[PDB]
Amino acid sequence: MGVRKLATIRTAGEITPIAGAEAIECCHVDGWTCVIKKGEFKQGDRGVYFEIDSFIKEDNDRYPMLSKQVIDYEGQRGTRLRTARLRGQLSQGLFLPMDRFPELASNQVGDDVTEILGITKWEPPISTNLSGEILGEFPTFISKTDQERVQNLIPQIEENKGQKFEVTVMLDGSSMTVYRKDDHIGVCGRNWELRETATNAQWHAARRNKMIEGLQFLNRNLALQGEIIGESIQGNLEKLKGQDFYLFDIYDIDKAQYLTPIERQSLVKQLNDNGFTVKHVPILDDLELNHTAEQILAMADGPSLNKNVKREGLVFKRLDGKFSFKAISNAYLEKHKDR
Ligand SMILES: Nc1ncnc2c1ncn2[C@@H]1O[C@H](COP(=O)(O)OP(=O)(O)OP(=O)(O)O)[C@@H](O)[C@H]1O
Ligand SMILES: [Mn+2]
Ligand SMILES: [Mn+2]
Repeated sequence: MGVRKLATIRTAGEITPIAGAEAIECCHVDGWTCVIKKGEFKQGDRGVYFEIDSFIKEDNDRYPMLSKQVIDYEGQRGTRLRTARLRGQLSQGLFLPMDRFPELASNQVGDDVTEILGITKWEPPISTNLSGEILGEFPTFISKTDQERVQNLIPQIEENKGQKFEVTVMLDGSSMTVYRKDDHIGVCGRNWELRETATNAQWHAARRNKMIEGLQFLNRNLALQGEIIGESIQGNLEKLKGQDFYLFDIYDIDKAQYLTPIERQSLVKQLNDNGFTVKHVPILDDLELNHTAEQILAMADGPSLNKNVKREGLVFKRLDGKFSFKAISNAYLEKHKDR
């Protein structure tokens, strides 16, 4: 969805020493924790925070601390920021003081500086198993699947205290959307509506679980959104044989809004009552929110759909369907260096 805010002006939170490493210290930036050089910031200072996945073009003047990690990526020379562990200290992102960015002297706390600093987004490769023939743009009348990170929602998490959330396991696969709009039924990946052919994985998942017939039956303008997971998709964390679709959302095209967890669970039951075989992402107990970002992140480690593997994380969706976010497990990002 759109353009992610990879580089933004943010405020130095609590600064804590790293025992046994005098030259560095730990800086809290929103719900992120970042290793910084001793002295670069005091608590309350502003800086440009670059999130993990930032791709930072080689620059020995501005980004000398990245020199050793410069790779070749999409025909560009630069550095991919990723989760790391230093001295036993979890570190994610880069935080650089404002006087490194004279062109940002008149900007404000909160501003997105991704474009102006020419930062781009690194991402894992698409499973060429799932790059299909493109029929069309992702429909403008359906929301792309997107969840903000809990680390970026400190004030929101505060505000939602007392609110109840559906908790589901975050599956690591590829987003897929199967929808009906009047006389058209279509299957999309994360970014594009796809043509049906013999080798198209998403179309095949949709036929196999009878989800097009399912949409024909409900006779509503609805987009069924879920994760296609399994063999040859993002390394197959779940150790499935073959591939399959797990629903996580239903988007009401005529109303332009997501269905609430309750409405969504009812439709899935009716679908399955009528023989349409739609599986859902694993649903945990509802959570009454009363937590810091750090506590939410602790919860995110745990078993997956396959209980013998550690999950990518958890997705929280408010019972009214209008607020949601993801807590990616930091254990998972430490275990999986291509994440
Ligand atoms: N239980 C779930 N609830 C909602 N989405 C889920 C769930 N399980 C897996 N997903 C997938 O999680 C994705 C959102 O988080 P994810 O980190 O995978 O996004 P991304 O597209 O890699 O974007 P970025 O990493 O740039 O933020 C959705 O696009 C969807 O495909
Ligand atoms: Mn991602
Ligand atoms: Mn994903």
